[PDB]
Amino acid sequence: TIVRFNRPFLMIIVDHFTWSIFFMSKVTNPK
Amino acid sequence: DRGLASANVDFAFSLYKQLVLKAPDKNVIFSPLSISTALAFLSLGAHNTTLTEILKGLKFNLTETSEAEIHQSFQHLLRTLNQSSDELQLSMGNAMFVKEQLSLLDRFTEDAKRLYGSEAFATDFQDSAAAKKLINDYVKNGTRGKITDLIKDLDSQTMMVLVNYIFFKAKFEMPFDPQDTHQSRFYLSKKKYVMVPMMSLHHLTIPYFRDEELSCTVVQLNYTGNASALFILPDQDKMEEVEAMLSQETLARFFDSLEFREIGELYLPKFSISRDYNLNDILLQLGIEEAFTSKADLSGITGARNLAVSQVVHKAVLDVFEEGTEASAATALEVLFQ
Ligand SMILES: C[C@H]1c2cccc(O)c2C(=O)C2=C(O)[C@]3(O)C(=O)C(C(N)=O)=C(O)[C@@H](N(C)C)[C@@H]3[C@@H](O)[C@@H]21
Repeated sequence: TIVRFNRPFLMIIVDHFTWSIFFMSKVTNPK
Repeated sequence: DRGLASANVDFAFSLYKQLVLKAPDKNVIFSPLSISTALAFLSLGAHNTTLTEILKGLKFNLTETSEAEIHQSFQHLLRTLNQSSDELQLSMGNAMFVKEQLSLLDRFTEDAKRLYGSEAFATDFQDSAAAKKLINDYVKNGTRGKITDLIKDLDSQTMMVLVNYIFFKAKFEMPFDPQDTHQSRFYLSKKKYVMVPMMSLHHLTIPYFRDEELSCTVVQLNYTGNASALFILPDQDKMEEVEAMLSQETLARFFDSLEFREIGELYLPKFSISRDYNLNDILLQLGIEEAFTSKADLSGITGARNLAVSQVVHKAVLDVFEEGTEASAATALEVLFQ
């Protein structure tokens, strides 16, 4: 299986201890 | 507290949808937790409709949790989110910057310190450059240099600014080897592509979920046993479709549906992005309206209905590299006299 983040994607940084979303992002252009 | 947790996740998705609406094709980075915390701090001084509008806008249900329990929940959360290990640094702070002669109620300043960790810094807003430096330096210190000009313009008649910052720096449990980073295509769309530094890992076992109904693939890269990055990769031309399905329910389903899977190759760009926002229009859309008008009741701050919100600003940065991730954000609520 290959997972290739070569197109727009979401990244969500979370903490399980508190069930918190620290940061949410959509990357449409990483350049 | 599962109640705080659910409200904060719901608020995150509501904010995300409206931030995308500003510019649906642009990069997005924000800290929903920073904005929730800053507005909860403001609510400590709010009464009556101003108060209920803030708490309901933050997605709290006042029939299941009182104002006091909400603040107690933020106090607990904040104490947990200041921690340091070799793998993870996290800091969050709150502050108020106040015209020196403005009389503040002792209850408010006591509660702000006890519950939100907020000191009060005397600020001469009529010396706008000095006031902006004081605030921006506080955010620069708290974010270890990563957010430096949160406040650009600041009304010389400002009475108070409430500020939250968050700082996060972590190592991946499975770091990428820089030797395996190479320039590779990134498709901005089916027909537009550029070359970016593309990190890669080989033969790794991580939590994985293919959502065929939503045409997306989900993987989780851990930093520690509690902190992780959930990545959602829509199939080509399905980003808007996936965005349309986002919610607390959908995110929980993604997490519950993850299973460890052997991955032949994972490719992820090395990138650093930054955005800044004025949140007035969004907060009004979310029902937080009286705080911005002459009907505002912030009399828990001063003992009179003599303050209202003028501007809400947010700035956030996200840096992803082979060893880990750094992300920071700050929120300022600027307050005028009335
Ligand atoms: C960190 C949690 C989280 C954070 C922010 C927003 C969220 O919606 C969540 C979750 O929904 C979580 C889950 O549902 C779990 O699946 C979940 O329910 C769960 C649990 N009940 O302890 C888990 O430990 C996780 N599962 C085994 C993969 C996962 C949680 O990690 C996340």
